[PDB]
Amino acid sequence: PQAKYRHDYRAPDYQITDIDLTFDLDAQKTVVTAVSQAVRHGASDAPLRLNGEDLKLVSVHINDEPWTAWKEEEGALVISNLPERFTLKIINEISPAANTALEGLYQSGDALCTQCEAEGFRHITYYLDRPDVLARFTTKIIADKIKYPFLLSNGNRVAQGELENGRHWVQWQDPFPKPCYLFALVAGDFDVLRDTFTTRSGREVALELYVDRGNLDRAPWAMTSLKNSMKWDEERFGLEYDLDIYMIVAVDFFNMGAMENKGLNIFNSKYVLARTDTATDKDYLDIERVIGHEYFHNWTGNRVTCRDWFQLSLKEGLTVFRDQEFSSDLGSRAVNRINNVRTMRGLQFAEDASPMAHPIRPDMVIEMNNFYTLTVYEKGAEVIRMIHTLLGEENFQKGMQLYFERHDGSAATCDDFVQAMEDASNVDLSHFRRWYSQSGTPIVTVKDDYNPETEQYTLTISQRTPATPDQAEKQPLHIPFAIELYDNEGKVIPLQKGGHPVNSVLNVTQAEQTFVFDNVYFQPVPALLCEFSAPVKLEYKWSDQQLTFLMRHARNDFSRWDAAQSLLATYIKLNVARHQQGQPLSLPVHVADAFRAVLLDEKIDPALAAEILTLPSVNEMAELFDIIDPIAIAEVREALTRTLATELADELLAIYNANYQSEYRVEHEDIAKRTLRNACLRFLAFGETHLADVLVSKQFHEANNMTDALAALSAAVAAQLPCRDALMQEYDDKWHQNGLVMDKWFILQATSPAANVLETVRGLLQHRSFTMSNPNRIRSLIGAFAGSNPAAFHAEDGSGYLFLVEMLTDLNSRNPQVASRLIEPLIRLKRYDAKRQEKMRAALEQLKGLENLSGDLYEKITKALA
Ligand SMILES: NCC[C@H](N)C(=O)O
Ligand code: NA
Ligand code: NA
Ligand SMILES: [Zn+2]
Repeated sequence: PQAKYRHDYRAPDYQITDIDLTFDLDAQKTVVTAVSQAVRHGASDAPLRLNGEDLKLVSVHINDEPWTAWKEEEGALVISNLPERFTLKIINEISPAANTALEGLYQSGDALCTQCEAEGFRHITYYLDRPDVLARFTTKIIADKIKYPFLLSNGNRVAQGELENGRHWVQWQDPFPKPCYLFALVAGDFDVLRDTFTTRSGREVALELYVDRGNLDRAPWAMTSLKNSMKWDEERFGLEYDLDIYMIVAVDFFNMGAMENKGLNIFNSKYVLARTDTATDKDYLDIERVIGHEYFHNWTGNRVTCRDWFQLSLKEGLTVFRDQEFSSDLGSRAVNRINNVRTMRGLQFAEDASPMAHPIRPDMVIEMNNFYTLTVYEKGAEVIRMIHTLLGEENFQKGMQLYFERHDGSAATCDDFVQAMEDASNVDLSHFRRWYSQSGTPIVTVKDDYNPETEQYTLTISQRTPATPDQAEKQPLHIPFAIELYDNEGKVIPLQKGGHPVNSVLNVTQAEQTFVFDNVYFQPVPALLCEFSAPVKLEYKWSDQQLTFLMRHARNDFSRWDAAQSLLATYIKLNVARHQQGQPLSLPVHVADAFRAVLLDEKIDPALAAEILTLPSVNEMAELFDIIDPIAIAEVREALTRTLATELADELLAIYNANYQSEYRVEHEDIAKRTLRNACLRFLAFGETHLADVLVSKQFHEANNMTDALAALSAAVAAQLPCRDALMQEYDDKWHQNGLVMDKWFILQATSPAANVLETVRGLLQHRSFTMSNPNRIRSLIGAFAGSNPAAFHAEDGSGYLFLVEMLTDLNSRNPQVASRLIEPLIRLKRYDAKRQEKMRAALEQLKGLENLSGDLYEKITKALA
């Protein structure tokens, strides 16, 4: 498989301006006719090269003339001797039912649907499958009426007919030119929830949400979230929907979460269907986030698209930032920021220190589906958020307006977006552009000094980014470094220098730089990198007391949580080194007191308390260490949880009882009380056994929603309580026929701390609700074991690696995209001790010798073995 390079981008030799598609649909053999109006921009002797994969060509005509000047090659139809303008007509066959990879046109249960991003359209017909080619589509679909009474494609329904033999057809027309990755087609039988939204200028938009028959009762929340998304985009960005219908289809067999096809989003039903007894608060909030994200793509993705795939972050960073601002405006900003930062420090940082590290705008790519990554998305969004921090809201919105003004209707690059922000705001972003082309996480070291004679505080800040596997050369970045200085009463000390106020967002642009502040009338406690104002690691020598003081006084809730994380980091590292020497947990009394203070503070927002009482996950704990000891980390997390359960037992039970709510509401204050209550329950599960067992079975049996029941069932598994098997068996008996609900149970099984967890997980491959043909089930059972049970996955006898090797041997042929999500834990081998490295290397050598090794796995395995 061959690498492609961003520096090789060239404008295409041919454009397509319009395409008329006819699908004669059938699950075994679908016939596709594609009539394209084309224009040659390059030399008369450059042929038209169309991408195509697994297509059976039936005919080629140019202006209606059967064409003899063509040939098929590896992945392409190359057509010569073309005039300057012509109609290309292609007829080809494909086979949806054989498509197990779920790319192109495939079968989802009884429905047919598509996935074309990034490069799936070439699995449907020969085309210029690249996002700088934009064309007006019209799509005519012909199918069996009893099996496919709904026939959907992008845009408006412009024609319909009946035929003999029980067939019918529908034609669709989408007036906006689109690159073909945004093409969609859905055929099948659905219940439809219909509603309307009226934009602020008075366009009425029909909203339609297609779900499997019998599922209409799980649809209103997605519909509500959609209207909330459309309203928010109007109020915050000034953006209205641009068409008359908005369709969403929920399908069960989907690889990528959800997809922004113009006017016809396709969603994994995991991000549509919610009922209070099947879905948790976190499901509700993810449904809202993903409905928003795909809706926000309508502008940042669809009206302005990507010139080439290396520009994926242009739409993803910007749309993730938009879905974050959305969730944050509607819910708790601090809680959102906190969870986004946990993802950054615990999952994205690890990727940026792995063999797959890449800049948010990659330079080289073998399989473009490997690059739907935490880096492109989440670090991409941190990059957009730093532009926001540097510009302020008003300038940022002006940049947005300029970007759409210059680029509405075409494919753009990241550099174009930066340039629009720079021109509209007058803030210079040429050094800042380096965040697009450099990978790895910067490390920012802060030293400080307080001068009592001059009342001056001096920060000496330095940065460097260690080399990564992909780039030997690294340079300083333009790092926005926000600070606050606190006096002894907890009040903010005004930042100033030489009689002039100073912006508290410092511009750290050099390897090393000093900043001096005047009129600092008391020795300050600093809050550093506030609101995680750049995605960097902070190295600063805090005292425990500086941290507990920030916990008590910092102005922003994010800083309070974050001071608590640095407080815990020190003791997490101490206790991991202790675990390696055979020693028990050691924690000073004053740290346990700081969390007691949080439990009993009556003014603190419960949402904030809940987050401070949620320990760093094993993945965030892993980023504290050069070499990861996954067993020590897991046992330490447990023991820390037992220690605080013991020390704070009375406080925990009291706060748990005070936050009891008899009504269930999907409302931010209620969610917050419920999160705090279940964070308490989790500790209680780890205290005295008998009481634990009682609290937990009791919550499980009395819960009136899946949030409270799952938190119980989950604490029973984690703490291996006596009632565990009985509760687990009840959930199976009640929920087995429901895949989305069972996913939560597979997750608990996969991440259990029980000694025989691998054995159970292997037995679950045979379970009535598991199947290898469904990505959601594969991820819930196998991916959760490999990626979320690191203690068991990295068992010393290497049984975890062998297991993943068997599964990936199946998946490499069945569904390479899912194979490639699942291999990720094995490609981190260099973070582990020599003996685990050697087995992981052996497992990767084994996969490397597979017969038809997919490009997706090939790219990752060779970077890992390098
Ligand atoms: N655009 C690809 C699909 C992905 N889940 C997204 O919404 O960005
Ligand atoms: Na808010
Ligand atoms: Na100092
Ligand atoms: Zn997206």
